[PDB]
Amino acid sequence: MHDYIKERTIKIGKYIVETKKTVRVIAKEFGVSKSTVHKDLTERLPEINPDLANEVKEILDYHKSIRHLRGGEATKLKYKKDEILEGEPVQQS
Repeated sequence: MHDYIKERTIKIGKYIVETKKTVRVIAKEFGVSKSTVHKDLTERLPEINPDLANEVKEILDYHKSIRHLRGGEATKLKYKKDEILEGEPVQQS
C-alpha cells in the first residue's frame, strides 16, 4: 500500500514552489537523494496530483536554461566521478 507515502511527496511538491529552489535543496532538507525525490516527484506526485506536478516541472525548465553555466562544476566532477570514456550521445550546436 502506498496511500500514506503518497503524501510524503506532497510536502516536496509544495515546498519546491514555496522556496522556488531545486530538488537538490528539497532533498537535502528531507535527508534523501535527488534521484529518490525526482523519482516520486515525477511518478507519485503527478500520479496523485498532476497539477502540483507542474510546479516542480516549471523550475526544471529553468534549471536547464542556466545549466550551460552550471556545467562548469560538472567539468571537474568528472575527475571525482568514475572513468570518462569517449562515448557521449549525439548532440548539436
